[PDB]
Amino acid sequence: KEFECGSGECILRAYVCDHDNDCEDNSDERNCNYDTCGGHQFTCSNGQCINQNWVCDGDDDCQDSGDEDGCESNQSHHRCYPREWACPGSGRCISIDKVCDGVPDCPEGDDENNVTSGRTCGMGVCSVLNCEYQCHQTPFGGECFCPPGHIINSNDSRTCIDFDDCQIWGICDQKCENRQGRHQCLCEEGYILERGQHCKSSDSFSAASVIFSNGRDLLVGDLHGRNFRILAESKNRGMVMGVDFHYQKHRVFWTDPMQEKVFSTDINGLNTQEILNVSVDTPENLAVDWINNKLYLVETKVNRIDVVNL
Amino acid sequence: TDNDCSDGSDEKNCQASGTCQPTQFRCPDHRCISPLYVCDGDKDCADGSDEAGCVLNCTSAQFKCADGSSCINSRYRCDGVYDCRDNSDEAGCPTRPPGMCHLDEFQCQGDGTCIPNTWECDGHPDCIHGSDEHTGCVPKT
Amino acid sequence: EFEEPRVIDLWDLAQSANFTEKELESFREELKHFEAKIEKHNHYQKQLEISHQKLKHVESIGDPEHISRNKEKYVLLEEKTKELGYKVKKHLQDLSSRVSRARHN
Amino acid sequence: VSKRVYWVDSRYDYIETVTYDGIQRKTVARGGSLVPHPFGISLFEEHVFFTDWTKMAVMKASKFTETNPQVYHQSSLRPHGVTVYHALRQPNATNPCGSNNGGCAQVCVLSHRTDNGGLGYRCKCEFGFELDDDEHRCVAVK
Ligand SMILES: *[C@@H]1O[C@H](CO)[C@@H](O[C@@H]2O[C@H](CO)[C@@H](O[C@@H]3O[C@H](CO[C@H]4O[C@H](CO)[C@@H](O)[C@H](O)[C@@H]4O)[C@@H](O)[C@H](O[C@H]4O[C@H](CO)[C@@H](O)[C@H](O)[C@@H]4O)[C@@H]3O)[C@H](O)[C@H]2NC(C)=O)[C@H](O)[C@H]1NC(C)=O
Ligand SMILES: *[C@@H]1O[C@H](CO)[C@@H](O)[C@H](O[C@@H]2O[C@H](CO)[C@@H](O)[C@H](O)[C@H]2NC(C)=O)[C@H]1NC(C)=O
Ligand SMILES: *[C@@H]1O[C@H](CO)[C@@H](O)[C@H](O)[C@H]1NC(C)=O
Ligand SMILES: *[C@@H]1O[C@H](CO)[C@@H](O)[C@H](O)[C@H]1NC(C)=O
Ligand SMILES: *[C@H]1O[C@H](CO)[C@H](O)[C@H](O)[C@H]1NC(C)=O
Ligand SMILES: *[C@H]1O[C@H](CO)[C@H](O)[C@H](O)[C@H]1NC(C)=O
Ligand SMILES: *[C@H]1O[C@H](CO)[C@H](O)[C@H](O)[C@H]1NC(C)=O
Ligand SMILES: *[C@H]1O[C@H](CO)[C@H](O)[C@H](O)[C@H]1NC(C)=O
Ligand SMILES: [Ca+2]
Ligand SMILES: [Ca+2]
Ligand SMILES: [Ca+2]
Ligand SMILES: [Ca+2]
Ligand SMILES: [Ca+2]
Ligand SMILES: [Ca+2]
Ligand SMILES: [Ca+2]
Repeated sequence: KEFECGSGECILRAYVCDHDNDCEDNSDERNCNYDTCGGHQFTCSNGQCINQNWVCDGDDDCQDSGDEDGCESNQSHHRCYPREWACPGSGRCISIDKVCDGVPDCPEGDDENNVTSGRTCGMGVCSVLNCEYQCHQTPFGGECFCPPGHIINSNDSRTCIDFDDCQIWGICDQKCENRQGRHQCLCEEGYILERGQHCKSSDSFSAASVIFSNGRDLLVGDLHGRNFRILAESKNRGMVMGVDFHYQKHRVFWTDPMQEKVFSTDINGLNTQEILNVSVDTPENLAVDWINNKLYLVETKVNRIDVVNL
Repeated sequence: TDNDCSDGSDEKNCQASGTCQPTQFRCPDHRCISPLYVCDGDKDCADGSDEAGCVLNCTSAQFKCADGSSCINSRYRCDGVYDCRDNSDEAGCPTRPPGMCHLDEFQCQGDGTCIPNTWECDGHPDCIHGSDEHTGCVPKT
Repeated sequence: EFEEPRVIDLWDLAQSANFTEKELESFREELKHFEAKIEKHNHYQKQLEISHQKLKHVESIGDPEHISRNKEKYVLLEEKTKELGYKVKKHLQDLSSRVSRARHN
Repeated sequence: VSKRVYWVDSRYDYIETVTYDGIQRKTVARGGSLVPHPFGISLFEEHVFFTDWTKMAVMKASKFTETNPQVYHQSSLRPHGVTVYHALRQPNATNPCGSNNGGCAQVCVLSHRTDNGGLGYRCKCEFGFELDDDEHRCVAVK
């Protein structure tokens, strides 16, 4: 009768596959699948969908605490990454290659000798602590450490435990990948791994250039900052405020709040034309929708976000 | 950290190594600020050190809300708008006694309408049945 | 299509709120999930005192194995009731607050 | 490609990053001595390029952690805007509105790919008209 559970129980029909452990043997949701989340919802390890608004509301809504994973930064729960150590004076962690290298690396000098507080970069602790892999000097004494792939166990500070170095901030230009091996990166289509870590752009694309407003006029320059070309000079005491570009049509769009107009030009110059000249009294910013060829703009005289064709 | 000079002169050489001027407050590893921004009402500091735990000194020209959150101008006390968050500025305000008018005002005999005292005996019948221009009104020349 | 006293008022308050037809249509499909959480919580609320009496009866019997086995099931059953208690309260607060804000102007 | 959003602050003087859902907040630069008044920002490969009204220059910083942002074209005015122009900065995808304007009478505007039952677009109406019951035909507002 009803849904016979994995261990013989009359579980209700609605209970199976509702993102929850209902069966006594944890087998009430194995045989089905669950639909994915709409863009107005967010994910959990339960296969569940939760409201966008619940994320970082402070509530453990989905068992992982996953919708509350680090809603805050520069904070007390450091639990610092492999080959790192914390100077007691502040909420700061510094790599072992810096800690007690002879130069103050924590700004307060909390990683070098401080005789006034009776602290020296000692190494005697390793003799009795008997580190598993290696030891290093700290103001406390000889601190035990273990190789990349692993962190010092917090129970004893003498053992070391397997780790997900994919967590280090600055690991990769996209993702960690080639995992089960400790860590390196992988880069998406159109990128190549120069040096390791670096997702360098493919040679098949034109040279990257930065276009920007120097305050009055639109300028163009390469990534190395060796060349600077004026793309378009402002007329009638104008001011280039917000710039954006469309690649496929090779056009550059910018706004002029002093002239209260929006302009568009070709990347090499010429074909300069006004795009909007009514109710555009203060076009604070700009963004093009290259897939649908739309121009999202921000207006601040009457606070709104408008959409127009290119 | 603000370009008040419009040339960036005032913010030049302002490294983290240094102190605030004697007449400035310090935000923890963020910026120095005018003491005018200390207890201005809003947090200028990254961690709100400028607004931390200080108390209001609302003046006689101002009224302090019951919740003690903020002070408002004396003009806004008893006006018919809830300027305070807890509606304390409109709590305990005067009213007309039932069916009657303030010691100030004049009352229309026709329908009990309260009108300004000056509108009794000013030549114009400001009342529905001319109560405010009765025979006892001494005329003006 | 509602039975819970809590959900019935929320739907009545929803029809007088600022909800767009699309928002109101999606609101009903959320109340259906909200009711399922309540009925699941209500079902386990009966089970908590049912097993509580079962645990009390077994503790009177005095068998250490039956007492240990029933206690192991009981403390896990209590967690099931307690965790659903907040699941229902959090959903109730969000639904009540949203319709409160949509009616407040 | 990382599904992250970078924003800058002119008042608390930081550059920070969160995922598209707001989780996993991290700081890439902060303090009045580093980012006194950032206004515009853009990024390419491993670098973030931002303009600042106080140093009056476009800056280069690492997208992860920058101890001291390098200068780039120091200017005599407030630099108001910056963006990197490259092909990989505009990835390549199929627009739902490409199919005969998505059947919309006047305007076809994108949405989230799951929205509108997986169509990923909604029809919009110009100022002089309103959207009808079928959410496809535009009729004059009354
Ligand atoms: C989104 O989709 C579009 C369309 O498919 C892609 O656009 C293509 O991008 C590739 C990559 O750069 C282009 O390939 C290059 O084409 C050049 C010539 O094409 C231009 O000129 C012809 C006319 O002569 C036009 O028909 C064409 O539309 C282009 O305007 C070649 O010169 C390039 O090769 C050169 O460099 C390589 C080294 O990199 C050398 O080995 C070669 O010998 C040669 O010197 C190259 O083949 C392609 O042309 C683009 N097509 C269009 C229509 O734009 C977007 O890139 C894509 N975006 C992404 C990132 O997905
Ligand atoms: C706005 O810009 C469009 C071009 O995209 C332009 O056609 C509009 O009208 C033009 O305005 C000019 C300046 O007022 C005017 O000299 C010109 O004759 C006129 N062109 C036509 C045929 O309409 C622009 N509008 C405004 C008011 O600037
Ligand atoms: C030791 O540390 C591990 C984490 O590495 C922790 O799970 C465990 O509870 C600790 N205690 C013992 C003695 O295992
Ligand atoms: C103003 O209010 C403060 C509140 O801290 C109080 O200490 C002080 O005596 C008052 N008088 C003045 C004008 O300082
Ligand atoms: C998952 O389900 C959602 C429901 O809104 C969408 O249909 C989405 O498109 C599905 N996922 C994929 C990968 O198609
Ligand atoms: C702190 O720095 C300020 C910067 O205006 C002055 O140089 C001041 O003399 C300094 N005070 C001390 C004690 O170093
Ligand atoms: C208003 O003031 C009168 C005195 O003129 C009375 O105190 C009256 O009770 C007040 N109104 C209310 C609502 O209490
Ligand atoms: C009218 O007012 C004038 C003002 O100059 C004189 O006071 C005059 O005597 C008044 N008339 C009467 C009848 O009192
Ligand atoms: Ca289940
Ligand atoms: Ca939450
Ligand atoms: Ca050091
Ligand atoms: Ca302040
Ligand atoms: Ca008032
Ligand atoms: Ca009168
Ligand atoms: Ca500032």
